[PDB]
Amino acid sequence: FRFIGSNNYYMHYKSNRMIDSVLESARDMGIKVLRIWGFLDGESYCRDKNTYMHPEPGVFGVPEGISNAQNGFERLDYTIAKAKELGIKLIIVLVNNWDDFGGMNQYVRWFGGTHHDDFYRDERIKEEYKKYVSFLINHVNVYTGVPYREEPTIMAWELANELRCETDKSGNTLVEWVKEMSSYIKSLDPNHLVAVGDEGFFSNYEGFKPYGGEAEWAYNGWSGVDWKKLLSIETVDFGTFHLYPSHWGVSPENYAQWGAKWIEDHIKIAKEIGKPVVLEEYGIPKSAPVNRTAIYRLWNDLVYDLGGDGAMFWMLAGIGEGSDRDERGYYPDYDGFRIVNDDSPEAELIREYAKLF
Repeated sequence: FRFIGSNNYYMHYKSNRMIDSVLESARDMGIKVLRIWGFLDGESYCRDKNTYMHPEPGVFGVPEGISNAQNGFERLDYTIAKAKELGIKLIIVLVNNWDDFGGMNQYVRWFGGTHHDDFYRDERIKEEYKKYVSFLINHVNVYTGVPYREEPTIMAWELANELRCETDKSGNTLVEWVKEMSSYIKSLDPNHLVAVGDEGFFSNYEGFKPYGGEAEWAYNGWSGVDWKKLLSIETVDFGTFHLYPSHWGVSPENYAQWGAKWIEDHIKIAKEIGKPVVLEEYGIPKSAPVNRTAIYRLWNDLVYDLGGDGAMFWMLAGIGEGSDRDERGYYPDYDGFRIVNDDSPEAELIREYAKLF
């Protein structure tokens, strides 16, 4: 099973019309897998979307006494039930490295810590994360009757979006946390694949250096991620990596070739370990002084020809509503990476590649 996929982060709090638009767009484009957020941590983040999943420790869903709110598990249930109908598989990510939708820092605030990376080390935090993941994995979808643990529309659980641990550049803190949490998830759910959800950084591997000497920090262990060690964990089934040369310090004239080397290096390493590998986010800013579609073509050709298992662009959006609606009625392109099901050369390329994978 090899695929073209995409990402969408608003499938757990937007309306039925907007969720149906994304999933129908995915089906129309041939996109087989969508990677979505399965978290909304913190009372202020929940209140901002009027949608609740984990507003305080041990509170899963809407707090007693709050009326007129959405329950993010109900919205995720709708998304799963619609994906099931439309034939789209989902990867569901269980916490954010970043502060959007609360993330690890929200857990650290609840438990009175003093650094983001306390999320990996404080046993009271680790316990709360497991309590949340167990609630979610066991949740019975109100539209299907099937608990997420048994739902084949979910392709994989992912531990943490773009996890980093800059305070331990040995990589050991993350190896230990990933071992613990991936084994924990396998103990709850022996049916589903588990992956980390990290960006794929290396930690000074002999013979692996960046194209052009740019973004050496992604190759030299600065973020505390040792991708090869994470992929060798028994309870991790496939490798994940992300690709954003414009964020990482690469020059525009080197975006294509830096990304090409990055893909080649990840596929070579995962093939030696013997596990599948997915490029599960990639993006070039719409305004880059290079041909974005031609870079995307290059990168998708490399994944396809080298035997990578999937390539998923960040990100797919559909129709918008209310304050998230642009000049064409779509959810806006806030970050410069949005693709929609239109006549753009990027949309045309994705449709073309979805026919090949």
